[PDB]
Amino acid sequence: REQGKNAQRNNIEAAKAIADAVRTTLGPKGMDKMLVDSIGDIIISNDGATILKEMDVEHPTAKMIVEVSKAQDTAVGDGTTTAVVLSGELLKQAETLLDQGVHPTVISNGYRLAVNEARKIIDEIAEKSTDDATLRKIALTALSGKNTGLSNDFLADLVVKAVNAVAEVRDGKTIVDTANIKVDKKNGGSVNDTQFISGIVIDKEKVHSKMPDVVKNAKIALIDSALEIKKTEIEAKVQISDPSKIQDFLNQETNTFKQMVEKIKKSGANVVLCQKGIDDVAQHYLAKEGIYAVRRVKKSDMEKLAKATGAKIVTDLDDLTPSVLGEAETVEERKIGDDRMTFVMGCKNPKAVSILIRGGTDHVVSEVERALNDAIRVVAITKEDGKFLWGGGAVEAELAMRLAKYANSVGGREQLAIEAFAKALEIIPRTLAENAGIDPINTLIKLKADDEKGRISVGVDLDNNGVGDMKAKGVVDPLRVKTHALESAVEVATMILRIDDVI
Amino acid sequence: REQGKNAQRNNIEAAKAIADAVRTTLGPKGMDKMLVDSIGDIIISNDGATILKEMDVEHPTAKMIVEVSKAQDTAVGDGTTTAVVLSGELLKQAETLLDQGVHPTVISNGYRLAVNEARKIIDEIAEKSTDDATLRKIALTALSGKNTGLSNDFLADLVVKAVNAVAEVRDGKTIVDTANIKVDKKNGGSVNDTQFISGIVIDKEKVHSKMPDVVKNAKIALIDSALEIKKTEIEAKVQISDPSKIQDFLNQETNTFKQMVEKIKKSGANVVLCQKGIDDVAQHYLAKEGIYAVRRVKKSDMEKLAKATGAKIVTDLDDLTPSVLGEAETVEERKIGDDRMTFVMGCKNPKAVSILIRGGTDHVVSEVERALNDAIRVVAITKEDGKFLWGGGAVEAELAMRLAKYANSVGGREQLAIEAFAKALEIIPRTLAENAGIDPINTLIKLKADDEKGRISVGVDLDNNGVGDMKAKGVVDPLRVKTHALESAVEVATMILRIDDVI
Amino acid sequence: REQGKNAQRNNIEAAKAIADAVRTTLGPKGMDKMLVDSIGDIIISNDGATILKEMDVEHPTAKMIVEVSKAQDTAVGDGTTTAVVLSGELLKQAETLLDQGVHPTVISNGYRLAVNEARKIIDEIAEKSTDDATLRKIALTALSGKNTGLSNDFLADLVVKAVNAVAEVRDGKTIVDTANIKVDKKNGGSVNDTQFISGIVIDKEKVHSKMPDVVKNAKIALIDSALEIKKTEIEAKVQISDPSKIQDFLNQETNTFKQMVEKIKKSGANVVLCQKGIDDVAQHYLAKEGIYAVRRVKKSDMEKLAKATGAKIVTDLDDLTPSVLGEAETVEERKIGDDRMTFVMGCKNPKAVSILIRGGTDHVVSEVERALNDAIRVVAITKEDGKFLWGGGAVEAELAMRLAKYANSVGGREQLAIEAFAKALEIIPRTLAENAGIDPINTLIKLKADDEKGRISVGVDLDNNGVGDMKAKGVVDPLRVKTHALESAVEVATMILRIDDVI
Amino acid sequence: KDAMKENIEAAIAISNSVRSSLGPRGMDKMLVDSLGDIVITNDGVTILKEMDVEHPAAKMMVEVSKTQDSFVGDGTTTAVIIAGGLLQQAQGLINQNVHPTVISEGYRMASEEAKRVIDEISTKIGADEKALLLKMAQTSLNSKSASVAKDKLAEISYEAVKSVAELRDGKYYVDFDNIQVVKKQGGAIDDTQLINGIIVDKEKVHPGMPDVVKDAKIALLDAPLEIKKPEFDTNLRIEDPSMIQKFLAQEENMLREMVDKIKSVGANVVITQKGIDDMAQHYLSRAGIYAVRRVKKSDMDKLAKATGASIVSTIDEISSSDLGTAERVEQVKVGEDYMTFVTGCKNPKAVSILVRGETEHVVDEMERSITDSLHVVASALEDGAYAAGGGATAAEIAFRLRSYAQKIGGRQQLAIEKFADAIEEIPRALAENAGLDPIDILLKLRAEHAKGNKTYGINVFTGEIEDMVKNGVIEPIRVGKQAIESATEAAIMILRIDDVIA
Repeated sequence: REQGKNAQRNNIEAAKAIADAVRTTLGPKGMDKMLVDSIGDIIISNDGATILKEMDVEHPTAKMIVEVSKAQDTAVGDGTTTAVVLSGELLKQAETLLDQGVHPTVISNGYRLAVNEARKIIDEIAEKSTDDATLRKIALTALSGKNTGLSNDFLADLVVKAVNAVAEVRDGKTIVDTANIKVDKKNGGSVNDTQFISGIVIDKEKVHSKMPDVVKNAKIALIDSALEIKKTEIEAKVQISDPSKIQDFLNQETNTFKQMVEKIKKSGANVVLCQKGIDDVAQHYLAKEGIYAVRRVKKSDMEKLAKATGAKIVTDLDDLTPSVLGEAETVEERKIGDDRMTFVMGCKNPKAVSILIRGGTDHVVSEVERALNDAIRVVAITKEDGKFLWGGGAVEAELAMRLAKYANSVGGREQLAIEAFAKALEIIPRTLAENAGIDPINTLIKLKADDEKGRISVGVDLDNNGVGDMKAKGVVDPLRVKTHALESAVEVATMILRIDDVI
Repeated sequence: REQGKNAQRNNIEAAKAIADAVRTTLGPKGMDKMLVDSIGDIIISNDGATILKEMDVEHPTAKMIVEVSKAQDTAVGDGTTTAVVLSGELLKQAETLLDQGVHPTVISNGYRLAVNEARKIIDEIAEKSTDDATLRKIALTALSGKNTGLSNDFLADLVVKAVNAVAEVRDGKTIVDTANIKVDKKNGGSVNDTQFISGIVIDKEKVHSKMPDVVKNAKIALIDSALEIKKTEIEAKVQISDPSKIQDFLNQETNTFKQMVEKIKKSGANVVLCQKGIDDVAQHYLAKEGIYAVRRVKKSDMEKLAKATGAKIVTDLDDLTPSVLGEAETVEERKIGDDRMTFVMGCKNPKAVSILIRGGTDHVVSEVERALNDAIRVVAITKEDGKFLWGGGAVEAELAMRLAKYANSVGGREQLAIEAFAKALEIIPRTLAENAGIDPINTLIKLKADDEKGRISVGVDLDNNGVGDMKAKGVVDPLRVKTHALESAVEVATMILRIDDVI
Repeated sequence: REQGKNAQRNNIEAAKAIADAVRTTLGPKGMDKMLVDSIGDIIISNDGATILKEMDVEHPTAKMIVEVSKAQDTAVGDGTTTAVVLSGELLKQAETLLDQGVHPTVISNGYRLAVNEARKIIDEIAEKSTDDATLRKIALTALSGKNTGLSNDFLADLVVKAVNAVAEVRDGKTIVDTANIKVDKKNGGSVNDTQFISGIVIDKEKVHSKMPDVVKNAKIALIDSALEIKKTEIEAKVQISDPSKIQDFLNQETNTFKQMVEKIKKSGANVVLCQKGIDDVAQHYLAKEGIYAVRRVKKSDMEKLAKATGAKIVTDLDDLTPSVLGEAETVEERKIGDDRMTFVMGCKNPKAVSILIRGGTDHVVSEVERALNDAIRVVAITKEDGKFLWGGGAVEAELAMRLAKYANSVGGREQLAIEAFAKALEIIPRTLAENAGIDPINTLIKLKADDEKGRISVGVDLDNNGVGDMKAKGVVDPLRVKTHALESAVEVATMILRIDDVI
Repeated sequence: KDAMKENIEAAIAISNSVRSSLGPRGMDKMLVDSLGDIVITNDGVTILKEMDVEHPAAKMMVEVSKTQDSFVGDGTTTAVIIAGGLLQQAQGLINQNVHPTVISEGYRMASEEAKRVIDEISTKIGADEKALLLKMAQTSLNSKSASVAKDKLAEISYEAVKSVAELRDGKYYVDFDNIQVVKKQGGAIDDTQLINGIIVDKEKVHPGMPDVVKDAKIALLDAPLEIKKPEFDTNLRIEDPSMIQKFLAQEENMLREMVDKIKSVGANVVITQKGIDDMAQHYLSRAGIYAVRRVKKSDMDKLAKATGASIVSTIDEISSSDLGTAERVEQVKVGEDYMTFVTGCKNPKAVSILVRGETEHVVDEMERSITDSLHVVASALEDGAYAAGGGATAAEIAFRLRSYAQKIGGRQQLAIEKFADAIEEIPRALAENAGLDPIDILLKLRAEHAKGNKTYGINVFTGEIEDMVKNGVIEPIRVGKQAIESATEAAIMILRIDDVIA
């Protein structure tokens, strides 16, 4: 247990420590962290949410900052590192005020005033556009400091392409369910080998060799149960008194499997995707009848496939009518890398696509997938909101300048807290300077001037070695992620700032 | 882990150590080693393969030399000790070259050049002969440094006799399956008591006292299954509601055993050798019917007996027709030592014989058997190849002289390696000198002169105390064993010489 | 305690280990060893005698090889490393013969035959010359693999110059007492700052400031005793009953010191070099009288100065007559580096010179001095003998070729030992190859050819990268050091080879 | 700063534990595990998979450097050597404050340009097919302990691949399920042979089965030959002593029937992955059927391809369409052991290599070596081109990167020049290994390539820079592209990591 000053200085110190752990992942020039456990093992990522979710944080106050990795609205791209780094700075800047004699609650009030204002300023300054070109700029920016190679423009295009494929319009507004975009990976090298498929890709091979390699004009049956011998619930025991019965019993089984397959054939299905197992005898007769079957299909895939093909997931084969069958032009098995995967294409519903990522190393295809997923999210959000913000610390610099003025229009104590919040925002542009290896102090000096001359879009430029126009370089941040990164930071900093005793 | 020089000097040292462990077993004046474990216990042998297979070698490099005990083509007689001792010398002689600055690979190339040449020279100098007299000289030589007593000439004769009995001619060539020669032992003393039987000897007594002690003109049934009550695979439970049924059930069993025996009698079999057990009631009725039965017969014996008698091993008694029965003039039980063994003689196939070794001590009958088995192998090989070589280090001395010259016809570095290989060969004649207790250095000096004067057959003679003509003394080595002992040594020395790091 | 084989293989292994410790110091491309203790500390040298004398050898057999560092006739220059490396090789080559069955005594006899022959061959092939030019080539060669910088030719010249200055002719022969060459060092940087002084340099300042900085036409008094108040042997106690006596007693002391100085002045001495201390009052009156005095002079210097100036070392001042005074044109004090040293020049005897070495680092001036001292020795020896040998392994190569032939003219066993001794000699040319980084095996091949074509002077040449004429490159070895390096090696190898049991 | 200093050193350590095994003067490694298992090899893929690496950087170096995409020749050893070089050079550049991101861009670019130089300087295999491929297979065997018999083994490697290679679009496709490699000790390395057929290291299941069957109709099963027990709980209820007989009869009859079905369809041989009941063994024997059991799945797949059989799991539903074909199946004794040789298969593009060695650990390395040769010649045949070995092609790439660096000037340029120095790790390793002078060979090597000698390399035997193709030391174009591909990815991965946390 710790009380008062000792409790607070300690909590702040903890918050700062965890922020430092992710700090260097910020931006185009972000570094990676290698996280190693005991059994599973090594994870190498630049993703802040991944790093924090995996980290073995001990301290309670640090366990609280780490919780930002789970706020779905913030934990996408650099949102996580931005929220954590900012909480750290908000707590650090507070320490000074606590030292002067300012009460933790007025500091909390200042931050609330500041963040509410900032949330207003950014909706004011938010740039509108649903331009596919801007979408591409969102993705390019999202893929910036990752180990993806040079294929970024190629990836960015895939993203926009996938997003625009499943994006739909409800009452006047564009809604994009990312769950309709199936992303999967396979170790084959190249990356440029990533494919965009108009259908659902399934990491599953056909159960039996004699089954067709490709089915055209497919009537697809999605099945919930196992195509195996089922025993009754109330215990059952078979008693044979006639030696002749043994064969008959052995045959009822065969005939049971024969009927299963008859039911399936009767519905017109020519493809059977089973969520469970399929007995070898059933596989025998399915192949005999020419039906293409896959077994032990993931529920997630079962659901996406029902979505894409219009098929109803059926459990009782007796309810396997032609009404519950899905449709697709082609169901084909084809070898990808070293595996054989099933491709369901030309589905009844066009709003379903897949991205088969390639890249070799394994530990790269994973982050690349990790990357493509964030990219898909950010591009999806923007597609919806239609608004974005300038990157490279441009937003923070504007905010820092405005709040510095808004502080003056506020009363004594709160004013101090609001000037502290304004300083805290500079931790972002400074972090990008430091990471790129440029002089932090002078970049800030320049950045401040330009945004004050009205150059809203001037962020930190690695190239120009200092500040530069993000409008030209195309570095754009989605809005939603910004506002939530600020809000998360404030809510969490306040929670921690208010504690005066840890027992 | 060890790298470079340390790794190599160490590996060589290890190889030399294990060679030393078998060294003194070489030749007519070889010593024995007593190997003691924990439970089973003591083993006393002169056989190098046995010693190494049993040895508790720790070092990896030594575990590699020991692998020569398993190369079936080398591990017969002194082949094992020759290969191991030579590897040790090849590695030892190499160490000098490594010291001078010669690369392990050119040393390996030299040895390859040397061994390929040597393999040629010995086929050139190999002496042809399928003369039974030479066969006898092969065996006498093979039995030389073993604790067999003075009975060697008697044993040697048994060997040739057995070999010539099963030896057969395929397309122009003599093939001898040693598996047709059944060697067994029994502790009764004497050794001269070893018998040569024209039939298969089986260490098994007749199952029942009332069964005949001897059967003449035997129609032999070989049976795979147990002559016992068999339960169904699918569980079965008997339910008796009538007190009267209990007897009936108890009788079905008896009648079941009665039928078993009826089937056997119906085929005309009058002897039954079962690989498994025979119920007491079955033994009752077999004895009642006058059939001689043996049970729990080894599969190895089952197979040899099917081979010798022409009987088909049957599992389902219903397929016990007169067509699957084997034949033999006599099946008699007779007491050997303290046991009662079954003798199947005058088999349909003459190419099957047995050697019942006697000798008392137990620990002697074992090595004697160990001896007779090698002897049988060497005599068998020669019977086939028709060629042999002079013993007592005569071959090595010739080789050492020739390769010493062939070296000159080769380039610098390799030449060094080939002169090293030539020196290594002298380790054999020297080992025989040392073991006999004579001066190594002078025997070599003399040996070299005589082989250089063209006396190819001069080896080390204990009697003449120095060198002498092996042609006269009759010491002969089979060819195959020589070439493989050289080849094994070279392949293994190269494997080890190439390692520069052990992790 | 160890007996037989174990004792011998072990002893040989030990000898080889210590040889390896100095091996790399051989030649122009020799490396240094850093020897570190507990208190005094670090020593960095290329000198083999120094390295071995300092080494902490544990093993007895190794303590025996190390004894060669004390054989004054061998331990000069590379003589030590040559003797040690050769003993190691002689013992190594022996191990092979012991393995074959050769008795340690015939091996010892072979080596004796071999070395006696070699000692003859080198006196036969020894090149005569007392040419100052050759002397310079001896020094240049002696200074080869040391950290002396590029100043070698400058140093070599100093050496010859010093040597020729003290070299004297007795009955027809040139004798050079190196003890007449005073070598000293002072940390001032440069090396080219080393001076050649025609007189004795003394690391001692004049005892009193008021004493002259320079004395011309000096009559030098060398004094054994302290110029201090001496108490009687039989205890003495002074008893004062008159207060007036105290002054008188205090004055007798002053007057005692006054007389000491009077005696000195009376002899005509104007310089006083005292081996002991000088009281402050005596210093007072010496300075008053204008006599230049130095105190606590080393006995070694006292002796060299008596030698150079003709002064008789006197203990009782009453025997300080003008007859015992030495002479020198100038006695001057002058600052060298940070110290003030006394220079006694133009001594009565010209056969005395000094070399004041400079070089900075301290740890360099020490080896440089270590170097100059060996160089002085080798140049001195040659000056006397008038004969030398070609360097770079040329001598060993000739010897190895001849003894290889002389072996044939010898009986069996000994012949083997003599061929072993011939191989051992090649360890020198090979060591130079290895150190220079060139291929050992091919250099030897080339070296052998050329010496066999009669090119006696062909040694290992770093430049020509392989072999080359030492006659042209000027690499010459003194004779005496060669013969003793061979002899030491043989005597020590025999001592060790003869041990069969260490208790 | 430090996390990097440490990661890089862990990585380079792996690079050096493999360096001395590269080339004709390369050495092997003995790897002993905790369970005491020993593996002595030259194969860089086995060495890496074997060594117990603890450091996470080392584990990654091993994983990424593995050239996983293909294990042709010494791609992995070459990759690893270059990764260590690239990393060691990056250390320096970082000491000068060059941001790891510049370095990674530079490496990525130089990597691309290097693949280009290879395609460019490569050489298509022409009417010289046989002679080229042989020279390729020998170069490979030259690094191994198999060199000892490189000419004979090279011929075997050529004959085998050529036999199973399909010349499709005027192009070649080689399916390795047509090449059965089996090892058996107790014979010299020279006794290694190529058998036209599929050898299976197994013997007939019952002593009474035939040793040979001419014109075999092979049944390939994937199910065991035993009684089938119902899925629902089952119990025989015996109330009449007489039924006991009728029941056991029904069981034996079920097995007798299974055999009748297989035999009714013409089957002559029965090869199963699973087991065969003792009574079934009796019946097959009695029907004169040669049966082998518990066969390796991989062996099953190869038998299906060569005989054209289909692996059946439902004996009941077996048919003649399912049967495979071969002119003869026979049990032959190979040394100590008994094997089954299925010869004269329906599919004649089916071959086997019986690898011999006297000792177990010798025969193991021979198979490793031969499997390398097969992949070398096969990938050369498939790619259609080859590049010169001996460090020639690396010295060239190095030469051509130093130019390109000056074109792509700036900080990227430093990374690109460093990438060139790293590629030179190959000629250095080769020189060092053969006992030549690295710094000396390197200078001459640069000279020849500057003066346009593209194919000039290190002849480790003569120790002279010569024409590598003339001398025959050549490798598939694929080995170099993958090695530089794997090498740069492994180095970029470590270069981007600035912290290691649990």
